[PDB]
Amino acid sequence: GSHMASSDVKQELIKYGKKLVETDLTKGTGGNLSVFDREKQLMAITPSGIDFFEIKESDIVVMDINGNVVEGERLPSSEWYMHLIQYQTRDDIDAIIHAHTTYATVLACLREPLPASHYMIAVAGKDVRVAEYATYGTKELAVNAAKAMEGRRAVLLANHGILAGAQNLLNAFNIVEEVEYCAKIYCLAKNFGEPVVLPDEEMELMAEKFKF
Amino acid sequence: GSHMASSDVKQELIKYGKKLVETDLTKGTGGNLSVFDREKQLMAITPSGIDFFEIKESDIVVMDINGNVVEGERLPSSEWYMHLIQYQTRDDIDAIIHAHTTYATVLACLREPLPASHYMIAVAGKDVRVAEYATYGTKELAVNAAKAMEGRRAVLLANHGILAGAQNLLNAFNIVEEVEYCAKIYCLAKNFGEPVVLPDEEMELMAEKFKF
Amino acid sequence: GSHMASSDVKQELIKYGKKLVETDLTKGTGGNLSVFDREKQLMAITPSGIDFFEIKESDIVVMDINGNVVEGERLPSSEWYMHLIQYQTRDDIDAIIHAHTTYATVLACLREPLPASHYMIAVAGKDVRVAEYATYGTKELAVNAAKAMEGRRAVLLANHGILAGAQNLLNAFNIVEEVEYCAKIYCLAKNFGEPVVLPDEEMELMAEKFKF
Amino acid sequence: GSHMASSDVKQELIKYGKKLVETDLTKGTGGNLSVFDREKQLMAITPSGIDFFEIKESDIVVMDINGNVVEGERLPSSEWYMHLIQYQTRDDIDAIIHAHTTYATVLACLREPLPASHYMIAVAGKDVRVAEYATYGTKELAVNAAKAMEGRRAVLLANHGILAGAQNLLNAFNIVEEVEYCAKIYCLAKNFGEPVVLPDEEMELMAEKFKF
Ligand code: NI
Ligand code: NI
Ligand code: NI
Ligand code: NI
Ligand SMILES: [Zn+2]
Ligand SMILES: [Zn+2]
Ligand SMILES: [Zn+2]
Ligand SMILES: [Zn+2]
Repeated sequence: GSHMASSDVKQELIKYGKKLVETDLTKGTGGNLSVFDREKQLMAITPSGIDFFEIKESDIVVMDINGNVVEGERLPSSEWYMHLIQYQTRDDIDAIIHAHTTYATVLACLREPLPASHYMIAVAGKDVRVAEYATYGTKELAVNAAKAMEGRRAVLLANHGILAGAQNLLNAFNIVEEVEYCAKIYCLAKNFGEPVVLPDEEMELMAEKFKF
Repeated sequence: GSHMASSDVKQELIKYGKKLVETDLTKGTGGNLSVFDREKQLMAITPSGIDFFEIKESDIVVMDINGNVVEGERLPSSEWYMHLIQYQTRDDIDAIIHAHTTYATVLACLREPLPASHYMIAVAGKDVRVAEYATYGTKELAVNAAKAMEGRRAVLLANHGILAGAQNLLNAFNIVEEVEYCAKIYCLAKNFGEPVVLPDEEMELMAEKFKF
Repeated sequence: GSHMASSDVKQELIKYGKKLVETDLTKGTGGNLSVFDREKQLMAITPSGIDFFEIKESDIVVMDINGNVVEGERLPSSEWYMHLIQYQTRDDIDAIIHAHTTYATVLACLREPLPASHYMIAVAGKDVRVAEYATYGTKELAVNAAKAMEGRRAVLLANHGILAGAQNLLNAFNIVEEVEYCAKIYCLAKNFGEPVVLPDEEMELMAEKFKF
Repeated sequence: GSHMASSDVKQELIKYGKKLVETDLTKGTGGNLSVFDREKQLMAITPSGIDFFEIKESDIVVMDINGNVVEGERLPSSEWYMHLIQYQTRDDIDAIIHAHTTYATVLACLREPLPASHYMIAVAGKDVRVAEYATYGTKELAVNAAKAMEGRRAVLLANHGILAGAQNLLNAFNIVEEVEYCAKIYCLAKNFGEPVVLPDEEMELMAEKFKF
C-alpha cells in the first residue's frame, strides 16, 4: 500500500498527454509517455491505442524493469520497450515522451539529423541524430533508439517520429517542443538558402550555460 | 417506425462534420460525410451547401441504393453519388468522408500519389492513388474515385480533395487526419531533399500489424 | 429617421471584421470592410486604425457616392476610395473586404496571378489578377484595383494584399477564404512541382455550375 | 512610496507576455519584455526562466540605468542588458520585446536581412538588419543588437530571434507581429520565385505616411 507508482505520477502522464494535443505538438496517434521511479524501479507508461483525452488514471500501466506488468488491465503502449530500455541503460533520464510532430518527423523521413542552426538545440545536444529504421513497437526500434540517443536527450526515429527524455515530464515536454521548433526553423531555412550552423565549441559553451 | 436511418447516425454525421472544422482539417466547403446501413441498404448523407455548424438532424438526407431519396427535404450533397457508388461496389466500407484538406489537396493538384515516406499511411494502403480528373458532383468523378480507391481506404481527387472510407465515422475521420498528416510530411520532406519511401514488403507487414 | 445605413449593416461589418481575426484569415491591420446600399446610394465602411475587436457601432462611417461622409465621427478606412470606386463602376457588387492574408499576399508580392490549379477559384473567376503597384490609401491604388478586378470578384494588390467583393458580406467573406485557400494550395504545389491548371473551357463550365 | 515603477507597468508586461503566447507569436522560451520610465530612469523587465503564464507582479524586476536591481527578488531576464543598452543609447524607444518567432528567426539563422517585399515593414524601417552573432545573454550580443538596430525599430539576432522596440508595449508588440508577418511573406515568396522589393524612395514615402 505504497509499493507501486503514485496517483500524481499517473496524473502527470495524463496532463502532459493532453498538453501535447492542446498545443498541437501532436494529434495523439502513436505518441506515448512514461516515467521511471528509480527508488522503486517501476515504469508507468501510457496505454496502447487510447486517445489522449480518454485516458483514465486506471489506464496507466505499471511495469517492472524486465517488462512485467505489475499494475493495470490495459495493454501498455506498443513502444513500452523503446522507453524501458532507455531507463535500463541510462540514469540521467526519468521521463520520456514519444511523438509524431511535424518538422522533426520530416527530418526523420529524409533520415537527416538536426544540426545547430538554432542555439536552443542545446536542451538536447549539439545535434539530434536519426536512429536507423525499424518497425514501430519492435525490439530493433528500441535498440536503434537507445544507441542513436547516446549522449543526447533526443533522437529522431526514421520515417516515424521523435523520442526525447529528461529528469521529469515538464522537462521532457519542453525538449520535444524545443526540438520541433528547431527542426522547423532548420527545414524552413533550408528552403531559402544555407542555414548557418553554430560550431561545436559554441555548442559546448551552450551546454555549460544551460546547466545553470 | 424503425425502417429508416436512426437518430444517432444523423447525430454522428453532424458531430464529425463539426470536428472536421474544429480541428481545421477543413473549413467546410465542398466537404461531405455519409454512412451506409447494410442491413437497411440506406445511405444517410450530409445536405448540399449547408455550413457544418448550421446542419440540423432534419437536414441529413436518407437515400436508397439507387439514389432515391426516402427521407429529408434538403438536396443531398452534390457528391452523393461519389459516396453511394463506393457502397454499391464494396462491402468493407460503411462510412465515407470527403474533404478539401491542405497538403493532400496539394498532391491532388499536382496529380501526384502519396508514397510511404511515413509508415502511418498504412491506415489506407501502401500508397494513396490520385483519381483521374472530373468535374465535382458528376458521374465521371464518382467512377474515377471508385476505381482509383480500389484496394485502399483513401484516394486523392485531382485538383479537388480527398476521399476516404472505413467501417465507421470515427475510423473514416482518423484516415483523413492521418492521410493529411502523411501528405504534409511528404511535401515538406520533398522541399528539403529526397524523402525515403519504405518498401512494399515493409508496408505489407505494416498492413498486417494494423489489423491488430 | 430612416435615411441612413441601418443598425444591422453596421452590426454585420463588426461581425465579419471579427471573423477575419477569429479564423486567422488576417491579424487585423490594413484590412477593411464595407457595404453599399444601392437604393440609398450609401457606403458604410470600417473606421481607420481601429482594432477589429474594439470597433463600435458608432465607429462605422457612412459616406455618399462622392465620398462625402454623412454619418460618424471617425476617419473612414484609408482605403475608402478603393471600395467606393468599385461601387461606382459595378452593380454586381454590394459588399467588399480588403485583407492582408498569407499566401494571396505572397502571390501579390511576387506580382503573380492565381491560376486554376484548384477548381474552387471559380467563386471569383478563372484566375485572380494582380493589380499594378500603388501606395496604400491612394487614388492610383483604387483605380489599379478596379481595373484588374474587372470580370472577377477578386484581385491581388501588389506587395499588399487582397480585395474581394460580392452581393453581401457572407459571400465576400467566403471569397477571401476560398481565394486564400487556393493561393495556399497553388504556392505549396509549386514547391513540389508543376501545379496542373484546369483549362478555360472547364473553368467556364465551373462558373455556370456555381451560378446554381 | 512613488519612486519605483508602477503597478500598471508591471501589469502591462504580464499582459503582453501572455499575448505573445495567446497569438502563438512565440511559445515563451528565451523571450522577454521591458519598459523604460524616462522620468524615473528605471527599467522594469520580465524575470529569468519563468513561464509567461506563471509570472506574478512581484516577479517583474526593476533596475536602474547601470543595471543595479532596485526592486524584486527574481533574477532579471538573461537579456536585461540587451534591453538596457537600447534605453541608454536611444530616446525614441521606451518598450522592448524579444521573441523567438518563426520566419524572422528563419531569416536570423540564414543571417539574411528582411527587405521591403511588403510595405508594412515600414513600422520598423525600409529593412530589418541582422545583428552579428553572439551568445545569448552576453554583452557582445547587446552591443551587436544596439548597433544593427540603429535607425530601425527592429533587428534580427543571428541564429536566435528578433528584437523590437517602440514608444510603448502595444506598439512594440505590433512591430514583432508585423515584422514576423513580413518575414513570413518574404520567405514564402522566395520559395516561389523572386520577391519584388519596393524601392527606397517608396519606403521613404511609406515612413512619412506611417508618422500620421
Ligand atoms: Ni504499495
Ligand atoms: Ni421505420
Ligand atoms: Ni433616416
Ligand atoms: Ni516610491
Ligand atoms: Zn510512434
Ligand atoms: Zn469536394
Ligand atoms: Zn491594406
Ligand atoms: Zn532569446
